[PDB]
Amino acid sequence: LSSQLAELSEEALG
Amino acid sequence: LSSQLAELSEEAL
Amino acid sequence: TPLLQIQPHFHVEVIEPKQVYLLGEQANHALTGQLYCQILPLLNGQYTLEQIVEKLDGEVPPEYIDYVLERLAEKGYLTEAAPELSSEVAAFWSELGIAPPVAAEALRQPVTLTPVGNISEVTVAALTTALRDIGISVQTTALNVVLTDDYLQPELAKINKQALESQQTWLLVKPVGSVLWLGPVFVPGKTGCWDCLAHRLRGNREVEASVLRQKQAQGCLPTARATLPSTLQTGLQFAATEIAKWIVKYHVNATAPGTVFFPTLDGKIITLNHSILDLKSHILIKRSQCPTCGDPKILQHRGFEPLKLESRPKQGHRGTTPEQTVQKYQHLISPVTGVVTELVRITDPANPLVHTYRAGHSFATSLRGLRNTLKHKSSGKGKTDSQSKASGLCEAVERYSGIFQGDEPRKRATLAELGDLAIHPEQCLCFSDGQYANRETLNEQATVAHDWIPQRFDASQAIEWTPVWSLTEQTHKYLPTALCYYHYPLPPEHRFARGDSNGNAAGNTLEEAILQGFMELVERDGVALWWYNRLRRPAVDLGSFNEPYFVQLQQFYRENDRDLWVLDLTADLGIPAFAGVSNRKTGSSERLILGFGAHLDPTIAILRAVTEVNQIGLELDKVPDENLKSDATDWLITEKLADHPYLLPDTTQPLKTAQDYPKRWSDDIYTDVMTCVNIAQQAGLETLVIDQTRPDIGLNVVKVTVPGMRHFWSRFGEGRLYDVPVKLGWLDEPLTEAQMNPTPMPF
Amino acid sequence: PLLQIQPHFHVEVIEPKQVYLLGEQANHALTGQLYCQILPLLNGQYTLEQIVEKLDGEVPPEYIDYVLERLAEKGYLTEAAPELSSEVAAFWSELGIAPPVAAEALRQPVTLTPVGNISEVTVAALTTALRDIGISVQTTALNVVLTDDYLQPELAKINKQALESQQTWLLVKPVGSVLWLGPVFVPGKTGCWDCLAHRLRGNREVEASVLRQKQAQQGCLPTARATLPSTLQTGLQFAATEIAKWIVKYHVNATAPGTVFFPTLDGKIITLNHSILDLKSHILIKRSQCPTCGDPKILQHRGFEPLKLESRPGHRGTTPEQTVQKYQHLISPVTGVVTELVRITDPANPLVHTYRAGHSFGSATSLRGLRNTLKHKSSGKGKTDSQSKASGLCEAVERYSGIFQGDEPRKRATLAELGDLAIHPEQCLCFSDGQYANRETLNEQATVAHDWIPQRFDASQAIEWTPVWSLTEQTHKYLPTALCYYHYPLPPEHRFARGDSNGNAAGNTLEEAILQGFMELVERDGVALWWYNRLRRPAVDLGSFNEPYFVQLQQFYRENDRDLWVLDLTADLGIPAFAGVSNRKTGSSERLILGFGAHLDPTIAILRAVTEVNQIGLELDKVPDENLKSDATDWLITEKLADHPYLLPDTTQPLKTAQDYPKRWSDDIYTDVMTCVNIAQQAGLETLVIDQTRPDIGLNVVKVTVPGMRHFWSRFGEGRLYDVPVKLGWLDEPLTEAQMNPTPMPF
Ligand SMILES: Nc1ncnc2c1ncn2[C@@H]1O[C@H](COP(=O)(O)OP(=O)(O)NP(=O)(O)O)[C@@H](O)[C@H]1O
Ligand SMILES: Nc1ncnc2c1ncn2[C@@H]1O[C@H](COP(=O)(O)OP(=O)(O)NP(=O)(O)O)[C@@H](O)[C@H]1O
Ligand SMILES: [Mg+2]
Ligand SMILES: [Mg+2]
Ligand SMILES: [Mg+2]
Ligand SMILES: [Mg+2]
Ligand SMILES: [Zn+2]
Ligand SMILES: [Zn+2]
Repeated sequence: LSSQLAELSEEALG
Repeated sequence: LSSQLAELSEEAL
Repeated sequence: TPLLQIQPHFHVEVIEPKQVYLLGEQANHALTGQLYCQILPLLNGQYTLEQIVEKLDGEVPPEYIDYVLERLAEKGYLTEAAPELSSEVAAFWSELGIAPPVAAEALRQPVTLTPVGNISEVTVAALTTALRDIGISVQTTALNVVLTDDYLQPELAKINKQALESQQTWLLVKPVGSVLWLGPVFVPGKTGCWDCLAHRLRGNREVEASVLRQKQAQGCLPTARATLPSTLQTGLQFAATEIAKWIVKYHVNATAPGTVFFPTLDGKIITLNHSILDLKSHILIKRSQCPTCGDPKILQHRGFEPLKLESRPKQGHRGTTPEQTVQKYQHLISPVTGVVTELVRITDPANPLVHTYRAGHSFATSLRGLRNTLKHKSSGKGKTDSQSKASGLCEAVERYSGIFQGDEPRKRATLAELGDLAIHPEQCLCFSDGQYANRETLNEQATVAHDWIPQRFDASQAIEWTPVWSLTEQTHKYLPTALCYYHYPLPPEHRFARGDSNGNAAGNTLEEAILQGFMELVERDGVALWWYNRLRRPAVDLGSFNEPYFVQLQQFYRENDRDLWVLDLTADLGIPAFAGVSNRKTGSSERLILGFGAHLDPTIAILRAVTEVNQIGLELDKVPDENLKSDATDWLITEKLADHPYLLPDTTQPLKTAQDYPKRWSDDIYTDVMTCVNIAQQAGLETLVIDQTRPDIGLNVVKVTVPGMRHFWSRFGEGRLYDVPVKLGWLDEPLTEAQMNPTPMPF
Repeated sequence: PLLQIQPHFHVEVIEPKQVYLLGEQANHALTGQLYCQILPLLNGQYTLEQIVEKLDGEVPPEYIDYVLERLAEKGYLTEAAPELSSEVAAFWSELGIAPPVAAEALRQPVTLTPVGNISEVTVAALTTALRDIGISVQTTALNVVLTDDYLQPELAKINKQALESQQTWLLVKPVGSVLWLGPVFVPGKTGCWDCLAHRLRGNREVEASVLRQKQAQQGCLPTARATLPSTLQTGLQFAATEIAKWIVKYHVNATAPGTVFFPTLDGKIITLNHSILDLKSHILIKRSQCPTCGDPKILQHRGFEPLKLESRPGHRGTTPEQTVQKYQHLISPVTGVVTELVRITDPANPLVHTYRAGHSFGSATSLRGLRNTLKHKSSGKGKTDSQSKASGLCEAVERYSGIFQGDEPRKRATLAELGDLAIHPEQCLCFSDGQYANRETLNEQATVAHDWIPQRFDASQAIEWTPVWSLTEQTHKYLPTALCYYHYPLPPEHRFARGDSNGNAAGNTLEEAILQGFMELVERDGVALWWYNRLRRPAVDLGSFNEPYFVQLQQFYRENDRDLWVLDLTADLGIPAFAGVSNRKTGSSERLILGFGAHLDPTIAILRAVTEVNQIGLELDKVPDENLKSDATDWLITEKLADHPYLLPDTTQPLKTAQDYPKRWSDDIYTDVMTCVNIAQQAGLETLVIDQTRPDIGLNVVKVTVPGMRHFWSRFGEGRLYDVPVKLGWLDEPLTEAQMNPTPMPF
């Protein structure tokens, strides 16, 4: 898919 | 010194 | 349609090129990707999905958007706003992980309030207001909230039973007084009940317990007097918050299980002290034993069923570490729900050699009877802080587990109708006939309290007999219950025994405990022989053992005005047993102090002895002579080493060394136990075990008894105290009762 | 006038001679028959003259005074206050404060100042809560600040004014899921708000970072969104109780200085988490160097003053438990420096002890950089539980003390003008001219981040130099400040260094810390000579040392699918240095892990090494190879023993033993240091020390530097890395740069 959809990432910080 | 008054003591449990 | 918003607790901050940070009070998150920076600023809950397209239409396709919101929904950053809730409220539940609309449904369940005791209807309403202001209907249920001025109000019993019968969950709160009590949430068939809590409370409210005894001779009392309207409102509001948390958790864990976990008050008590400012969590254990909700016949059955032992490989001979043992029994340390009031390191941490701890548990019909308790605090012994802490905790659990609760295994009978299965209490006590004759006179002149001489046992009277397991004969014998457990109530005219702590021991397993118990007996027996026959014993060469600790500790005493030595007390059982002795060189008083111990491993046995010296001795050294509050005051101040030449070592004999103490231990604690019972057998002694373990406690506790073996208290009946020394050639002929040491063993 | 016994006591009378005084926090027993007669007239409903009348023909009034006097003497007695209710009276008496005094104290007024987004209604509610307990607000002896965040910039101004005005004031955050309460600032006595703030900025690196990122695209963020009206009210009311307590304590203290003891929020911050439910007390330290209230100019002076060492007789001067105790207060995520200190390993393991310590340094200007901070945390290493705890705590404090604050000893100059005393950074870094030429290409492709190569030093540029102390030559030298502290900000076109942790160490005394630092240097130097030359070293017979931990530990690994051996890295200094190595015998990967350690005592040296193998490798074996986010991930998964023969011991050489390592240590730590400096001198090396200690911390922290000695990172400059192996006969001829180990040391 679009790189814009591939780059999506959600992470928590500890 | 008296008895009634002597026996008086106070203490923390 | 519904507004779309990112979780309300999160504060949105866009860092334009690629990142957007979701900052929260307890958690922070970071998102990556252009689309987020473009799309998220519209997820503040002011746009509908139909509305969102137009603003960015021509910039982002709709299909794209859906995928973005799709991934946001899956991963739980995305929610729909709830009209019923304010933004601040919505933020509270979403921060727990609960989408606002689920909470709105959750809060909808009503609640009932019930005042009990001296709680005002005004105060009830005050809570009603507090609860209502966060969206909780209150019925004239899913939860009953009880307000008390004291957790031991008799009215609570009736409620608890009502809860149990109707399977009704409920909550207890005490907002008045200087200590807020919040919780627990009782869940019938799941958590503990009030009675389970009450059983622990009654034990931890000792003065009150006696004062209620003294008074009714000639249910609870109001300690809750200190109350500000602020500390009152603080408790009620705090209660409301927690009530809401219970409702909402209960709702979501069913509606959406495993997605969100935060702690509620279930099976927990929270105490907030308004005066000194300290919050403490207390754990309520469900008692399989209690009459109100469990099965009180549990201990009854266990006692009358055979003891079953089993192999316990070792890994300092125990089956677990102290750090571990403490861990799984920390929760027992609590003056509210717990059996141990506190666990404090009494000694300086900058000392690497001496580690002593302090423990609690309060157990009286009188003030003078009251004074002795509150002074009886269990204490920790160790070579390490870890062990001292583990011992201090486990000794406390030990004493508690031995206290007669009323559910113990028993049956009423006479010595006659039991026959050879029964054991006469004189076999265990070993009081001489003269002591029994001059009872009152002797007990009147009481240098020491533990030397109390009980009434004669009247064989004609029917008493309560508790089954004990004999390891020698592998079957059930019987002792009078009065000997098995602490504070068994006897009639005033048949006070033939006070249960003692001799041979009582805790452990991570039964076999581990039985071993320590058995060894406690050998310890006392050897001391008894030595002390009362006033024998001269050989010193031990501490250096000959591959354990530096001994000679280091020696140097520590030496640098603190004290000499330290160890005598060999090993008697006819051959088990290594010692006594540590220390005196102050300089000053008004010698301050003689003693420590004993016995173990198959002589290294450990000595270690036990020398540590018993530390706990008793070094701390009291600080004090000037006058102030000593100890029971051993008259001993510590007056007595001399020169008056007690049996204390210092015999220079006639050679020093004992590590090679003088053969090895009889194995890699298995069970084998060690069975080795012990055999040693007793060789000496014509029977080894008996009563299991004092309490299901709600877990930690194993037992009382070991070996009828005939001597206690180190002033007991001069015929037996081992006289014969064993002659049998060992330590004496050429037995001493007479009159010749026995008139000075009692003060520790 | 009217007389009562302390109103927080329920008074119970046991008829013959006993009266029990029952409090919530305490209990008392009164002995005496007269006490029973009099005390029911001490409820606060009777006057002396009415007292004496009631008993006329019962007690002598002359006697009564003797009771009253003695009750007053012992302090169970007070004059009742008509102003207050019994409950309110009871509260203050339970704190040990008389009712008439309390009433007088509460008459005092206060100011409330909101800041940030606190509602006027919120201020009204607090005002009301204060009113309801009898406190009034002036629209002073105390100023109460309401905030939504402790770093709201307006607080800086309120603080300076308070300092110049000598205004005592209180801070409170009642909004948000976490109630912050306190401290009470008392200018000239208390910690500063700015000195609190200094701690806080560091603890919120993520939040602090976001603003930096925000300014680049171009002082606090409002996260206090989660708020129930019950939590809000819980915080205002709670605060009101504490406000009163301060007022009352303050009032009395003026009249009778030091007479009251119950705690106040003076210098404390209380955090009550509403969501997870936990209350913690956070101690605020007054920073001697606080620009706002302290003297920031201190650290400058001390840097340019000589270093005075004075003798101090596991050599660590005091117990780990003692070191922990006194420096515990730094373990707070608010006022503290260490975020936490948690046991990572199972307590049931008496061999492996590893503590995680939360850590707070990060200047990351990007998310990627933010990932790396938070990731990297200091850690605890020990043979025992207690030792590991101190290590983790002291290591965390070690790093913080190193972070460049901006008040470090400095002066701006160039190498030429400083000259002889100046020291050139390439003497320390020891990079090759090839490395410096291929920075961008080499740095661009690296498996390890610490192998970064700085831009070359530009001697023409003025820089800030920090005065270091030379122990060899006993005078001041100078290094670029960029090497002496962490995160020194350098221009983008002159990033000639990144301050590393090599040589850094903490200690209870300077000499202790310097000693550990020197050994850290020797450790690294040893590893460098071994690793990058790929030398074949001898193993160490761990049984030849009178310490079983090694042998037991080895067995542990076997049971956990591993081998553990130790190599000798002792180089030309002759200081015992070792490498612990271990490989897994099964699994998907071999998981090679390393640990290093140096000490004058070779037993300690080996112990350091092997414990650093536990610290690193053991926790990870629990993880499948696909979850590893360690920096040494690639190493752990793909690398193999066969490919690195310099890891396993050379069977050509004999095993080292305890007798191969001469004793060069004494009974003095100062003497040990002076030995190390002279061992370094005979090798032609100068020994330098910078005191990184912080007055607001206490625990000594230093960075030792010995120019020429190698780091175990990939730094192939000319010097010892090439020469030392030849001088010892480990090689016949020096290796070339092209022959050095292409694989970086991964840990
Ligand atoms: N590591 C441990 N694990 C389990 N139980 C333990 C442990 N250490 C001690 N205990 C228990 O705690 C008690 C230890 O007391 P101890 O330190 O040996 O003093 P003591 O001399 O036996 N009692 P006393 O003679 O009356 O002062 C016994 O009940 C043991 O069973
Ligand atoms: N009892 C103690 N008193 C003072 N400081 C201590 C104590 N124990 C450990 N430390 C400190 O904590 C560290 C102990 O050694 P260690 O934990 O191995 O550090 P390290 O090897 O420098 N860490 P690393 O750089 O990852 O190898 C040093 O920084 C010491 O200064
Ligand atoms: Mg015992
Ligand atoms: Mg004992
Ligand atoms: Mg280090
Ligand atoms: Mg190291
Ligand atoms: Zn129950
Ligand atoms: Zn300051």
